[PDB]
Amino acid sequence: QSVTADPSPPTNKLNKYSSRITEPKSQGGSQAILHGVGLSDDDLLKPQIGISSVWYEGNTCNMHLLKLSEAVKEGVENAGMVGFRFNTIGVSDAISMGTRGMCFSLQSRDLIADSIETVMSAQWYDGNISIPGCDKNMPGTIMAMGRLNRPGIMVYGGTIKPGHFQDKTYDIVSAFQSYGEFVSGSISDEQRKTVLHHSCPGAGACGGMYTANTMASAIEAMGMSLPYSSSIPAEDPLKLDECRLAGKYLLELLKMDLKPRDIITPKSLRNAMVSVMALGGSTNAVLHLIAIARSVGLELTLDDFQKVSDAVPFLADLKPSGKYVMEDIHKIGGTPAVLRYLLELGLMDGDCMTVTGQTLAQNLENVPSLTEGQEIIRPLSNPIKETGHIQILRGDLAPDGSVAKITGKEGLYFSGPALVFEGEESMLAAISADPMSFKGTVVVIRGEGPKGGPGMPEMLTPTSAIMGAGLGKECALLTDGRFSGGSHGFVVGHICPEAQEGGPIGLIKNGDIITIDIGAARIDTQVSPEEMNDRRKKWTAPAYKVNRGVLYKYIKNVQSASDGCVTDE
Ligand code: FES
Ligand SMILES: [Mg+2]
Repeated sequence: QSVTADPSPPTNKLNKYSSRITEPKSQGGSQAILHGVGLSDDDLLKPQIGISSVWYEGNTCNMHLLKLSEAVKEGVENAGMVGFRFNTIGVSDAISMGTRGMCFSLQSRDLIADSIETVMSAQWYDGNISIPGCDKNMPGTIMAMGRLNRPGIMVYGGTIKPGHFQDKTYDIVSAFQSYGEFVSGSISDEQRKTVLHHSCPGAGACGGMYTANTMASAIEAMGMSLPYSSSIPAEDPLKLDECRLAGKYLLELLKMDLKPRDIITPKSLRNAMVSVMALGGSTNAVLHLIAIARSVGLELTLDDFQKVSDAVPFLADLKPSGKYVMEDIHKIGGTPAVLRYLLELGLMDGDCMTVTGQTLAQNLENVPSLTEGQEIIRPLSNPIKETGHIQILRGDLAPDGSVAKITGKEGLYFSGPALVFEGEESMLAAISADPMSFKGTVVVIRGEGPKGGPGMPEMLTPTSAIMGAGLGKECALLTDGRFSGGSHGFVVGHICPEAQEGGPIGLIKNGDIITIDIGAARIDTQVSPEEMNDRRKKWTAPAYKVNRGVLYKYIKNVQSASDGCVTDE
């Protein structure tokens, strides 16, 4: 598609956009403001870099990003350019998890994209350096870069370090699990409170291979971050050094005029996907990479993810699936060492251009390989799973697609009577009151999609409640929303069409025999197509849960999960 969104420049000029306001006499107003903010006449000749951080104080993932932003600005000035900082909003999935505040999470990606697009366009900045630090922030910044197509680099804020106390390790997942362990009797209240005080020891994104590190790693593999960006910890002095170098790299991108639509291509999108499959990355990457692909006028379907999943084995022994965390990847050569191995295996396209001004292959020629003896990244001949974790399922109940994380440890089939709930809350009340009624069932939590939720909330409490009741492998879990963790069993999200839109998931009744088949890739119902059609004629959409504000705008704008929940088409 031909993307028309933002202003064109008015060709070896480095100030292609800012010249619109710095050069003409008829933009004297603009120049007056710029003198006011501290620019000399000589400064007006230089390129202007929009430096977009997602700093805020109330989240560990984001509290350090103002300091990083200052270091990016200093490096832009050291590279002979003007650096102009601005800052957008973000939200904390870790804070808002288990609450209605989670309805505002996914849409913050799209709000972030709109924010950066807005400032870059209005202020006529020539290039962008973005400093996201948390889940949704990362793709939001890349989407903005794709829309604008101005030279850009994403500096990942970096991963949090695991907490340590009295020779035990903790992360955010320890803190989530602590409640269930207390209720079951596995730990005391004092041990519970100890976990909370030592789970998050400083700044940076959640530590394992959840969405932040998945997306950071993916975006490095896509060529839109500098080498090591995804693997250097937040509090590591090298992160600050990377910040101070971004300016030098971006200067070179302006000389080359190497733009996001030159770097983000079908092949580099594939490279990103390869990294998700190899590292055991989150199912959320499906939504985010589709959104990134659309931002540059390219197509990316659920089927494309299945093909890359089938082609690429799961190799990384990393949480949540495995043992180690993102800090351990840093110790054995970082993300470049991982990607170097995948390139040597023939799994990636080396000729894709990157933000270094060189190709992926060129970047990876000159990096140390995975440390001899390391046990984190398995060899090709002994993978953790022969294909990727990410599985696309269709069938009667998800005719437009759905996404699941499949380890290989759960078997190929599950069949059981449907147990249907109209939101998360009613599911949690039922399993609390009568846990044994869930045994052998296919649990359906519906009305939690993009429009129905609203906001397509991510839900953790259902899987942990199932685990806490001892029913992990003894029931399946289906939703039009999203789930956070694995149940050691069949857990499917992103079911399309969502129940709010009258998809078959909205027509399921209690007792319907639902059969999940992984080999066939189908979520089927024993109810006849005719009886499902009769139910469809009786069905009417429930009223929207909001009538005003940002979530009502989301309801009006958002596309399906199968289309990456894009809001601007
Ligand atoms: S709440 Fe920020 S990456 Fe988890
Ligand atoms: Mg999340």
